[PDB]
Amino acid sequence: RGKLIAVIGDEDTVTGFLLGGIGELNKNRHPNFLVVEKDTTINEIEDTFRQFLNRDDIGIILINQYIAEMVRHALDAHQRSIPAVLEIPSKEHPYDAAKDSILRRAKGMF
Amino acid sequence: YYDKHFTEFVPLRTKAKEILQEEEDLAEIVQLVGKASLAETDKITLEVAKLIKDDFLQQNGYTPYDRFCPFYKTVGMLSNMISFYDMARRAVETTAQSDNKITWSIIREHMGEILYKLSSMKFKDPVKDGEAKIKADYAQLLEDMQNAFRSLE
Amino acid sequence: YYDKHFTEFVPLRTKAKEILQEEEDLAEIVQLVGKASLAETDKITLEVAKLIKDDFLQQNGYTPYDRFCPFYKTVGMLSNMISFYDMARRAVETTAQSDNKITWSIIREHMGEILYKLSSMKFKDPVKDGEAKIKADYAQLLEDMQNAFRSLE
Amino acid sequence: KDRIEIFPSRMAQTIMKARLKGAQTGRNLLKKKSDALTLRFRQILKKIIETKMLMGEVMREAAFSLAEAKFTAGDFSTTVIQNVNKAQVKIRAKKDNVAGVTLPVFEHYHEGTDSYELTGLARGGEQLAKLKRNYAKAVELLVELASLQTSFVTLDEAIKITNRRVNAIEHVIIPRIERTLAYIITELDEREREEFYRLKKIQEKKKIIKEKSE
Amino acid sequence: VCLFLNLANDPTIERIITPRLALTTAEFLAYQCEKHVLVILTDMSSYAEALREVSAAREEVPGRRGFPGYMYTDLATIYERAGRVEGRNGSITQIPILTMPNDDITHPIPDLTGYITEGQIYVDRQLHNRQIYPPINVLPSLSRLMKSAIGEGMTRKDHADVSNQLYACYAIGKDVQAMKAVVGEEALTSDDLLYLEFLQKFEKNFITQGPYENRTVYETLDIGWQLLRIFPKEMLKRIPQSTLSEFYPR
Repeated sequence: RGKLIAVIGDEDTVTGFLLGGIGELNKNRHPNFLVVEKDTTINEIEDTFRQFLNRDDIGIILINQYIAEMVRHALDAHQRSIPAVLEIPSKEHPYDAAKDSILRRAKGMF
Repeated sequence: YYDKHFTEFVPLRTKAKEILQEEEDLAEIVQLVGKASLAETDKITLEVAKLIKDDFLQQNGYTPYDRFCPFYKTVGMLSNMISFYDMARRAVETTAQSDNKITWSIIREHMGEILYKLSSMKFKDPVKDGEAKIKADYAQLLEDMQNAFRSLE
Repeated sequence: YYDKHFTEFVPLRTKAKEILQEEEDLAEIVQLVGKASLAETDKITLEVAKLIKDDFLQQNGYTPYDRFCPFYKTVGMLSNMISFYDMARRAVETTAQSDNKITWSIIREHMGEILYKLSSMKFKDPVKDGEAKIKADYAQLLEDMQNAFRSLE
Repeated sequence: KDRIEIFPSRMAQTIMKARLKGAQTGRNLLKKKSDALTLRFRQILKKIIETKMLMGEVMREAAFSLAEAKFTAGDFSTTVIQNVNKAQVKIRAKKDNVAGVTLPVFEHYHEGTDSYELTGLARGGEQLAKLKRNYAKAVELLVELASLQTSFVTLDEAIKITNRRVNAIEHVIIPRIERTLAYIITELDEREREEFYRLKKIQEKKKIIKEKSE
Repeated sequence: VCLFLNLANDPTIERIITPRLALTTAEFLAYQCEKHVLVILTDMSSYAEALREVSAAREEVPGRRGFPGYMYTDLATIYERAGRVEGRNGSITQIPILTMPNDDITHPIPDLTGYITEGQIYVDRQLHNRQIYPPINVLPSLSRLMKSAIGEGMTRKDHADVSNQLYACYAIGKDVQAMKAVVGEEALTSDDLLYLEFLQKFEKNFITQGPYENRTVYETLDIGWQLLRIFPKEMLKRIPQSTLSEFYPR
């Protein structure tokens, strides 16, 4: 009931989660996700990210690492707890490790 | 003297002193941790101790009701407040580690009018009102509290 | 006396004392907090107060320029320091609630040359450079600051 | 600054000694709060390190499973993306009372609304069903992952704030109380001396007067 | 019992000889009549005040905090007239009792006394306000001669071991109780709960006694073991295994 999980990612990533049972339409028919294609620009991703932060029903947002790099300033600029953002490897991009917020917060971790 | 005439004062006196001292020690940490973690009994001690400090140990000596409080009334007031303490402590500790856990917040919502009556006991006004009635009125508060916890449990 | 000959001196004296007192009120708590909870308006007080302390309140009496400080110079350079305070404080007060707040780090980088010039104002040597040069120099720095704010805000 | 600036007195000694005891007790109680937060943080650090690694491996399997579903079905992604209405999984907020500080955590909530039933493309239902399960597992891990991360960030701020307060007591407030108390003690002994001097001279003057009378 | 009463309204000089008469009797009884004498000197602080008055009567200039410069030797003169002597079976012990002015152990009266005595019992206030009798706080107390007082042939084999383990358990229980106030009951582990249970039952059963219950040393140790058997053997780190095997069970 409480919170939804929003997803900003590529075609396969979003599709997988939607099948995972997560994600739905709001009463205004808005979707809590964005499919990011090669023709998707920076303003669309950034504006979408911000709006999810401006919605009280969302909270956890799942983003592909390569996307986080495109709009990185927006993910470090906002430091709160509702918008917990997890960065995940895309189907083809490799496993994440560098520039991870947590590996940076903790100076005792790989 | 106390055991000859009253028999109740000595044990009420002991418990009253324990509560006031316990409150001072709890107050020292609450000022530091903000009640982040308290046992249900500890929350009762703090709130009953405030009941005592404000509605038993505090009095306006220039009012008809508190110019002089006769001893039978002083012990009457203390008897009910401690009786509440023991019943509130039993309820939360008896139902602890179970399903229908009782807490102080639940007690206040369930029998809030009991705390109103307890805080009003200073106003029974001796001499204007009779000794026999004031004792009977305090007995009524005890009976109401006892039934309130029975229905809560 | 001051009203007859200067007028500007008295409100400048008051503002300077308020800044120094506010800085002391802050230092007491900042040592404990670590400059974490400071508002942008408070950082301006802290840094301008430093400006006043290091450049205005102290002087090296064994130099050709601080061996004597004619009064007109003291009030002249104070006027600029307070004028900076008011312009910096207004700059943030009118923008903190907008879509871009002029924090200390923005004004510091934009006007870094002004902050150095303000500190150099003591090095005027009144014996070599007389009243006319000192007043013209102070007036020019005030104009330079006013133009910097117009381009900043 | 260097002292609390209370005028030397026996009253000041009593207040300063009680103030010192209070500061020392607070230091120890806050140190215990810090130690409790540090253990949970370190336990939470290990939990997050175990999670993030697993997340990678789970996505590797899920991505392959997706390719398998794609192989059989062809282009099911278009139908899934367009035909969206209700979620089966939702997240509930919970509070973690780790110490005096309370940290926000997420908890997985299986709301239960049925997911879309898809056998339309090559009827690849078994691959889609395994794919749902693979991502379902991913979702639960990610929820825990975030929740651990949020509680962790709040605790790390809590540790730095608590340790900073403890350090100030030790390096600023107590040293200052101890300097004040030592100042008070010294000045009080100085007052005792001048009283001694005057009383001694009074006794000697009395003896001198007595000698004159003889 | 030989009882000497010097009342508050009695001559203040008589208050000075009173402890001298008590010790004079103790010396006669102990050393000449071959018996053991326990001497209890109550309210030495009132003695010290009477001594200051005598100094003023002599027109002596007061010393530290108003007391005579010879208060040190005067207290030693009384205190040290005790102990065992070679060749005789008698002895004198003392339990001076002193009120701390303003509850400050630094005050010359308890300071000059303690500086020349062997340990302290130390009665607290918090234990009294909590309605515990006796209100004696075991953590700040010390008896430097306990090592010789107890042991096989004097009390029981396990005396020293029970004392050391109980002290550590009480000190730890207080430490856990302080933790509980910060983290709560649910944040405690099983070992911490055992220390909390010990603390509550230690004060209620072992320390709390009542004025008319006479507990001999052997019952006191047995009560100690009842508290120690709360813990499994592995947590009783200060008791050797040989002692545990004999006394711990049952």
